[PDB]
Amino acid sequence: WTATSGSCKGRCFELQEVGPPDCRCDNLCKSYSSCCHDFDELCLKTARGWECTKDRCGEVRNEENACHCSEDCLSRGDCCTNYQVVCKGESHWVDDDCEEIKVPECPAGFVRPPLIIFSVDGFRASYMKKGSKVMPNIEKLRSCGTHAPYMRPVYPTKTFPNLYTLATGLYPESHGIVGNSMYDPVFDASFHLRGREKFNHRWWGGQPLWITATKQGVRAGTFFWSVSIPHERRILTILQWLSLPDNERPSVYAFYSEQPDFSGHKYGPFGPEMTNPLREIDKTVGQLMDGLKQLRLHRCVNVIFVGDHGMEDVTCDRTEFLSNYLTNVDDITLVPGTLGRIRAKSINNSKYDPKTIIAALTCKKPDQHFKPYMKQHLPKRLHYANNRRIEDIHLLVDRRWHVARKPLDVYKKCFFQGDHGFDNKVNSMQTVFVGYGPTFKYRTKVPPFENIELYNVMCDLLGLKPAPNNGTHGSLNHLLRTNTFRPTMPDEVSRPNYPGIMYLQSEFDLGCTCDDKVENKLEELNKRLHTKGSTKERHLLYGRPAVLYRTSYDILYHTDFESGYSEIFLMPLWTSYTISKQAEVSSIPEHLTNCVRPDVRVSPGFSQNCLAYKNDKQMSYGFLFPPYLSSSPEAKYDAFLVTNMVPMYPAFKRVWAYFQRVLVKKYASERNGVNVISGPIFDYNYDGLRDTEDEIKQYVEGSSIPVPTHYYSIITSCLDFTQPADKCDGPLSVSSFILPHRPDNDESCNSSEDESKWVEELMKMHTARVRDIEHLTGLDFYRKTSRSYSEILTLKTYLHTYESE
Ligand SMILES: *[C@@H]1O[C@H](CO)[C@@H](O[C@@H]2O[C@H](CO)[C@@H](O[C@@H]3O[C@H](CO[C@H]4O[C@H](CO)[C@@H](O)[C@H](O[C@H]5O[C@H](CO)[C@@H](O)[C@H](O)[C@@H]5O[C@H]5O[C@H](CO)[C@@H](O)[C@H](O)[C@@H]5O)[C@@H]4O)[C@@H](O)[C@H](O[C@H]4O[C@H](CO)[C@@H](O)[C@H](O)[C@@H]4O[C@H]4O[C@H](CO)[C@@H](O)[C@H](O)[C@@H]4O)[C@@H]3O)[C@H](O)[C@H]2NC(C)=O)[C@H](O)[C@H]1NC(C)=O
Ligand SMILES: Cc1nnn(Cc2cc(C(F)(F)F)ccc2CCC(=O)N(C)CCOc2ccc(S(N)(=O)=O)cc2)n1
Ligand SMILES: [Ca+2]
Ligand SMILES: [Ca+2]
Ligand SMILES: [K+]
Ligand code: NA
Ligand SMILES: [Zn+2]
Repeated sequence: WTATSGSCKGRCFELQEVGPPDCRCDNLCKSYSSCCHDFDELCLKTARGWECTKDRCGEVRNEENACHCSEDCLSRGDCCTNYQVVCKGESHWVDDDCEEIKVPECPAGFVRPPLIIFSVDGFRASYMKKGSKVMPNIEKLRSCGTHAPYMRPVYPTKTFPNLYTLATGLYPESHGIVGNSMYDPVFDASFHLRGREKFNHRWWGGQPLWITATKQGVRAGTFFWSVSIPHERRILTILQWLSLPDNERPSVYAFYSEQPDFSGHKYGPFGPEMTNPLREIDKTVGQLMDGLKQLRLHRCVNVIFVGDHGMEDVTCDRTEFLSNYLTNVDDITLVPGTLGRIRAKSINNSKYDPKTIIAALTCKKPDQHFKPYMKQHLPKRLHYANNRRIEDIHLLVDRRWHVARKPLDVYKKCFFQGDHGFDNKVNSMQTVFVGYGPTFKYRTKVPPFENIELYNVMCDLLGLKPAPNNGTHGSLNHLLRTNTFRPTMPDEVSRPNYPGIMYLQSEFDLGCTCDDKVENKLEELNKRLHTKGSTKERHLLYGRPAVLYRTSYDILYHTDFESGYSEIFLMPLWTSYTISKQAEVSSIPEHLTNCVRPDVRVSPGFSQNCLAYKNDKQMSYGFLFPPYLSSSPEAKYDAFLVTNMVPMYPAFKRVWAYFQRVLVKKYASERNGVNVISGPIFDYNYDGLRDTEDEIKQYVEGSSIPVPTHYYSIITSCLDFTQPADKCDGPLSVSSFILPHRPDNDESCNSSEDESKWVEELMKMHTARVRDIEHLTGLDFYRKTSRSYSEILTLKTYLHTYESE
């Protein structure tokens, strides 16, 4: 109930929300159906429109007008935005040459440069170039400020998850807004774009920027705008708030536009109808900037122009229907569209079985345009599993397609030509970032980056301490002139043991065999030196990774590779090796096919055994340092040490062997050598974080050998590929992966073919950031380079996406 009898006189767009039943005058009152009776009259004036004209200049103030052109308007803070242009001979901001903003030029009483976030829904990255001719204000922001060629959204590439990620620095699985539509089984409550349940605070986790600000003494504008408030009024409101007394005036503001998304759904991303929405947005930017210039704030305020996600061509005819795959389609609930999420229609149906649903949706039609996953099997880069609002069964939909339950769902709702939501590496989903102001750099292009990083930067811009988030603070320091955040590397928690030869061969009863009994002071000293670390400089190029948790592990050195061997998990945490451009691939010799050798530096008690693999009919093994890339026949024996062995399902060995035998040499050839760090990952609870020993759900049968959920590799070389990876003077180049350790290749519909036709495609799907691997392992890489730490942080957040431009 609302007592709409109260009044908005002197309260229009008040910043403090009043409580029911008292009536509201804030920028969301329309959305709650709670505005006072005179809100439209007082707060949504439209008379005479939004622009001064020559005949209005110096007029007698009429308080009815939407904006003013009277002499007093500048002191009142309520001129139309083009007042000084029309009435005082000034230029539009867009017509002024850009001039570097080396220091804030702020009026007296300003404690810090304000931040204005100008957010645009559905603004596809390529609009910045494709639309540049009709967007002059935006193009001036872009060219004169700091810009990225694109900014990567979060998955799913929907509006609410992305805007809340921008605001919090959190993945959707952590902030809780995992879709525009959601069911929470604990609450037994549904969230929708339309309706009142979304207003309940229990949905919204983490701490958004406006709360972070307020908690730390920095006043914020209200970020949200009811749809019926025209854009011109949103801009005038912001400019009026900026004219508040010092003690009342906010330091951070947002503008939101529902365009170009609204038209893009109707017309497709490049429909000829899209030019006009782009022009209108540019006009709005121009109003803001002219308005700021009038207030002498255009060289004081930091402006961020940012989007939530892009827009793809999608039409009704490109719809897959689950009714063409499932016998039982009435027994499921589907969240449909550009992603699918499936759960049981009834929790009382004991015949519901996810395994049967997954199998019925797997590789059934030759051109099938979606792929089913249990959520824990989704690419780790999506960070889309650790929330009870995310259904166990997920459908990843191909770009340009939809999934629906039945045909009647699609003609009882054609119309639309655009949509979004797909995998966040898809080029059409990419969006925009421009920063302009005293704190941003001048005429600077920065590489693409993820929207999860911006919360930290916005905090930097306002002098706030960020709440805990998924950004990597410092990785965006290169966007900033000042206010950089200078982190220190984390302290190493566990120091390594460096074992020597401590065990005789006969102390081992592992059930392993090897034909290695064939035998010199020249060369014996030389191999002892290899075991003491004499080649380590060649193979450990960026220092040893640091272990950031308490554990017991050994550094093991070899001619061709170095490893950090966990006594607790009975395998390496990491294995590091360098392959030059000139390296040769060789075979596993016949006489070594089933060779596994005890490691006399490591106790039988802290070793794997071959008998467990013999007895586990489902599980085989592979090697972290590949025997195919040994430097010599004698060095190859090291690759068959029990301390280099890891548990691998036969189906996965197909993938791993092809990576090791073919792809590593290919990358070394293409990149002028590579350094490879490979290892296991354990994430049985799919939280993106390293499992403890007591979280492990599967072991090699009858043993204490844990089974990894994933295998990673980090592949590093010189950005300047004219220098070899082992003699690189400058910036680095990286690509990495986190491959799911699955007992089948059902993910890959073409896996019956030669690995040349499917393995690399699998690997591209499971591309990762070094930072993702850090979270999953508790390791900290690149500790010893010649590079700036912030540069290394940028490198750790890089994602190799495999998309063209
Ligand atoms: C991305 O960045 C984020 C932010 O840094 C990372 O998320 C953090 O990860 C930590 C570990 O997973 C986690 O720490 C836990 O906090 C628990 C207290 O949590 C509440 O308070 C905080 C602070 O205000 C708040 O932020 C939390 O918010 C979550 O929950 C609400 C719902 O109430 C949601 O609205 C909100 O969206 C958010 O949900 C998300 O996180 C939760 C987990 O907290 C998930 O379950 C959701 O799916 C969703 O992803 C909370 O309101 C604290 O109780 C935990 O302590 C247990 O574990 C420690 C281990 O040190 C153990 O010693 C303790 O004994 C304790 O165990 C006991 O409880 C167990 C479970 O009931 C039980 O099994 C035991 O037997 C014990 O009784 C823990 O410290 C931190 O909360 C989140 N924060 C956020 C914002 O998500 C994220 O990891 C990063 N991602 C990556 C990939 O790097
Ligand atoms: C989602 C989301 N997450 N964070 N924001 C705010 C925001 C952030 C940012 C960021 F700076 F981060 F880029 C920019 C702009 C906004 C405002 C968006 C807005 O104005 N829209 C989308 C129309 C009304 O939307 C409502 C949504 C919920 C309620 S609620 N909570 O009352 O149910 C009301 C209105 N929106
Ligand atoms: Ca959107
Ligand atoms: Ca985990
Ligand atoms: K076996
Ligand atoms: Na297959
Ligand atoms: Zn949309």
